[PDB]
Amino acid sequence: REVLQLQEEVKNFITRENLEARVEAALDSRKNYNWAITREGLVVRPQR
Amino acid sequence: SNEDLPISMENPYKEPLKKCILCGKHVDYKNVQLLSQFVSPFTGCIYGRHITGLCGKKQKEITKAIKRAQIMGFMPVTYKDPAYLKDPKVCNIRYRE
Amino acid sequence: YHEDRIRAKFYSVYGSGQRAFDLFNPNFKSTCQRFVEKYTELQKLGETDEEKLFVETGKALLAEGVILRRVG
Amino acid sequence: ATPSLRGRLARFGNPRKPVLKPNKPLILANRVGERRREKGEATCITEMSVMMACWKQN
Amino acid sequence: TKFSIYPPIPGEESSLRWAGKKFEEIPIAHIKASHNNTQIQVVSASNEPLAFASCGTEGFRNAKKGTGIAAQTAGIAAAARAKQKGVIHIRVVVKGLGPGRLSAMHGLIMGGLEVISITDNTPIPHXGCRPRKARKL
Amino acid sequence: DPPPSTLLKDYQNVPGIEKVDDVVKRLLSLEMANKKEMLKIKQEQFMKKIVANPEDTRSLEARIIALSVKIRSYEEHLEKHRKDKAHKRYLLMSIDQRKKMLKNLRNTNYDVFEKICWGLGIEYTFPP
Amino acid sequence: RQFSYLIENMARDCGEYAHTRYFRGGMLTNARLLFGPTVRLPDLIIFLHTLNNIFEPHVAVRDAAKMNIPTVGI
Amino acid sequence: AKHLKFIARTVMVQEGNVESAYRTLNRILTMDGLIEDIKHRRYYEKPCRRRQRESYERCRRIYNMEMARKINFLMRKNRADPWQGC
Amino acid sequence: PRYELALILKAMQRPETAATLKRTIEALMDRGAIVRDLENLGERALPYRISAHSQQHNRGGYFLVDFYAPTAAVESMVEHLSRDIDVIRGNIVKHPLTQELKECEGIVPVPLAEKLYSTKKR
Amino acid sequence: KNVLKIRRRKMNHHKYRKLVKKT
RNA sequence: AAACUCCAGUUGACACAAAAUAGACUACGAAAGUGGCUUUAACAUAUCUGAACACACAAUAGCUAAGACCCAAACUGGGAUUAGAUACCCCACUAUGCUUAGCCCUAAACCUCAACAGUUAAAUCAACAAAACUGCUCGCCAGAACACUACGAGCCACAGCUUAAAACUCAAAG
Ligand code: FES
Ligand SMILES: [K+]
Ligand SMILES: [K+]
Ligand SMILES: [K+]
Ligand SMILES: [Mg+2]
Ligand SMILES: [Mg+2]
Ligand SMILES: [Mg+2]
Ligand SMILES: [Mg+2]
Ligand SMILES: [Mg+2]
Ligand SMILES: [Mg+2]
Ligand SMILES: [Mg+2]
Ligand SMILES: [Mg+2]
Ligand SMILES: [Mg+2]
Ligand SMILES: [Mg+2]
Ligand SMILES: [Mg+2]
Ligand SMILES: [Mg+2]
Ligand SMILES: [Mg+2]
Ligand SMILES: [Mg+2]
Ligand SMILES: [Mg+2]
Ligand SMILES: [Mg+2]
Ligand SMILES: [Mg+2]
Repeated sequence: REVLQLQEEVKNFITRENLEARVEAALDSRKNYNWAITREGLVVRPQR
Repeated sequence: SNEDLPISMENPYKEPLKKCILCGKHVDYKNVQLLSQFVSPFTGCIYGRHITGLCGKKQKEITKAIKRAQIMGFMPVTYKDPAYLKDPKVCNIRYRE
Repeated sequence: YHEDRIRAKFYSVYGSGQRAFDLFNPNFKSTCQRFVEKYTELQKLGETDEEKLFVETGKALLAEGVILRRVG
Repeated sequence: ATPSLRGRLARFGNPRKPVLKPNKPLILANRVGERRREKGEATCITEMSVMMACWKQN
Repeated sequence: TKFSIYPPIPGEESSLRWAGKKFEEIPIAHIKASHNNTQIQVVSASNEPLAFASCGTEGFRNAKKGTGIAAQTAGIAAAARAKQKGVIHIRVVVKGLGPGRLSAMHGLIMGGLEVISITDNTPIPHXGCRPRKARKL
Repeated sequence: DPPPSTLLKDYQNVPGIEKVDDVVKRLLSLEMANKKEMLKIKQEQFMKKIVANPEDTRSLEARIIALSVKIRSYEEHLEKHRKDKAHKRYLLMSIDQRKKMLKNLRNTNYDVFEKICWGLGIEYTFPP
Repeated sequence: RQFSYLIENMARDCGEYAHTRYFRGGMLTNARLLFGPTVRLPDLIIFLHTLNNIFEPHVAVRDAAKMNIPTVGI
Repeated sequence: AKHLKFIARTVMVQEGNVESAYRTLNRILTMDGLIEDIKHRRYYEKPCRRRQRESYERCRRIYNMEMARKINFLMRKNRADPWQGC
Repeated sequence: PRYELALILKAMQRPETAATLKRTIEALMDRGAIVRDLENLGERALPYRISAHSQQHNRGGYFLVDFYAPTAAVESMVEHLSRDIDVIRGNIVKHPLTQELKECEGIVPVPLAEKLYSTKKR
Repeated sequence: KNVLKIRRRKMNHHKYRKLVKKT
């Protein structure tokens, strides 16, 4: 199962052919790793 | 013989084990908003487990993540980033009383 | 006792009954004890599923006029 | 919650090195310490200063 | 609005003003409270010296500098010179745990200055230079 | 040492791995793994060559092979780190534990003992 | 002390004796000096509570055994 | 030195009440351990002496936290004597 | 194995940032790395003023590069990043997702230690 | 325990090192 | 007091030094030791015991050679104190603490409690300390002082370390 999953992920890996296209896409996108925890143990994702 | 004699069981009324607020949640050094919740707003000092309320395993993870983020240019050291001062308070400490 | 498994489950689902325990009366039966009794009576019928048997027990009490307000 | 005492002292069962070295047995006494008098401090230093300052002026 | 003990962030927009000046423009009073002396320097928000006064410049000598009254006199002296240059509101930044840590601010207030905030900047090395050895007293 | 293209011990026997993409193959190869993964394949090769039953890992023979692989790793580490006293102790201790294993094997099974010495290139020396 | 009054009445009613108060040292092992040379000691001692007010055995339990007096105790 | 100034250990004065502000600031430094830390840093504390003090302060926390737990447990029994005269 | 490059870049315009990102990714590929993904965390004010290559930086663009490289490549890449003047701070860590969290049952209570001292009467 | 045994050994060793230095 | 005034405060630039908080955690390592961040290598043994010397290690101080300079600091100098002060207090500055390459091989190196296996029963048990014991094995000890000494031998040690007595003396030492 792990080899099968890996064979699917490699399709999206960055290569020299798509490097420039992937760099531009990254500049446009934004990824957020920030989130808060409440006293009840609930995740409060950021609202932005 | 007699059927009313006590039988051998595990405590059925036993309550489930308590869990820390971060139990089962990945702690990342990039998650500066979460890490800032466990540092002093005035001095940036990391809070002890008696204040944070975290388990021993999560207290270590938070400490190691704070130290890593602070030296990699993600988190300030001498104070808590003002942007995160309005996040939920999860630490048992009162500075004004 | 065998019925402690039932009592533990009942207290978790419904909580302490509204009727206050009168420990002075030796024959006092509480809402939980009534549940255990009905649960046992339905066990004699031949029900082998605790969850199904637990559901059937609550339904019989509701029909008898007992107030069973779940914690939810 | 009180800090743990399990494995903290040097005992035969304890394999690791002692964490604590209490000079008296960790056993609650039947008494508490007596109330300590507050340390005396000079009072009315500010009010003295303003009076003494004006004397210099006048 | 509820009073916020936290200082206004320079980047964000705040409504708090002192004589039409924002928190980032109020002059700063640097107090160095040492065990044997207290030094007070009032500087503008752009680091322009305005006034300086220490327990030594007020005529106190030797152990008489390390007293609350000596620091209070130094505070009043700095406040007098600072008020001549147009200073009213000051942001106090104290450094050290000397005897004149608090008395210096009392002198500044007694001299006609208004303290809007108190910042502690006592240097604490995070691990640093090894201090002198302990004394045998 | 095993070639860097060698597939990991865990993924070597999964069906259809010979036809996966080249990127997947090198991601599952020894090149993209730590030093310990290569040591496992080394142990496997020695077990198949010398031991009658490679599946049995509790035999006195498999333990000698596994220990010799560890001994070789310490020698490679100590070649780079000459003042590492912690690992110099581990190597000398490992060498003495293999001698004890070899002495017990020599006393019990000589025919098998001789095969261990030949395959692993170990010369049995008697103590002074 | 919750039952001191009850026990003192029960003893007086059955024509016997009760000691529900602070037990002074030597009541049994030093009786001839405390009461008199011809004093007669109890033949039976019934402990309705065998512990004193610091949750330790009532001293008379040991002293009754010293004086070879049988004891009944809850 | 590198961080932004006027954010750390800064307290705002409410209605010109400097006394209450200094008490608050001093309480923040004490609760975090900065006041006690600064005093111990005046002279070098040798490792053996630091370990001896930490052992002392840790044994004292355990005792004080256990005595306080017993005081709060027995405070219920500070009631008036119910069987006065028995 | 799988790594994560926490790359804080200098505050530049989009064309220069694209050139730097491509240059950094190409250096990883030159060392045998299989780059998996590129994430843009956005440009933010640095937590503290960082002085790099005789320049004082107060802002920077935070990026993440997920890649698989051989153990020997890590040291080489760290050297390359040090020489790049467009990189404020560059750090390579073992990818956090590779590390699996062990299932936690909860906090188990520890009872007060007993029999520390003999029961002799002192 | 007192340090009377250590004290005797302390003086012996001090006097010994002083003798060796002198001679 | 001496010292400093080529000083002090604010701001900016700025280590081959040392690693607040977390840590009320009690983990890692054979011990010595180990508490800033990252990465690589990596933490012997499927019965146990087994060495002053064999094999490999071993805080601090110290030695040899080449570097580094913030701070600390034996020695030394100055100031003060004192009957004196070769100290305690103040100031200044060295060796040294750091790095590299070799030595030296000591500690209250003590948690003064040996390794492995097992027990909580009875008289538990001189005292104190950290309750009392069983099996098995190696190491060590037989009054105090002489003596961490003399001599002999070994050692990169040469004012050293390890091993280690005797004579005279006492009726105690502990
Ligand atoms: S209790 Fe589950 S991780 Fe803390
Ligand atoms: K540190
Ligand atoms: K020794
Ligand atoms: K010791
Ligand atoms: Mg003691
Ligand atoms: Mg003593
Ligand atoms: Mg002598
Ligand atoms: Mg002078
Ligand atoms: Mg600490
Ligand atoms: Mg052995
Ligand atoms: Mg021997
Ligand atoms: Mg050494
Ligand atoms: Mg040296
Ligand atoms: Mg100096
Ligand atoms: Mg020097
Ligand atoms: Mg260093
Ligand atoms: Mg030690
Ligand atoms: Mg042994
Ligand atoms: Mg010696
Ligand atoms: Mg000798
Ligand atoms: Mg000789």
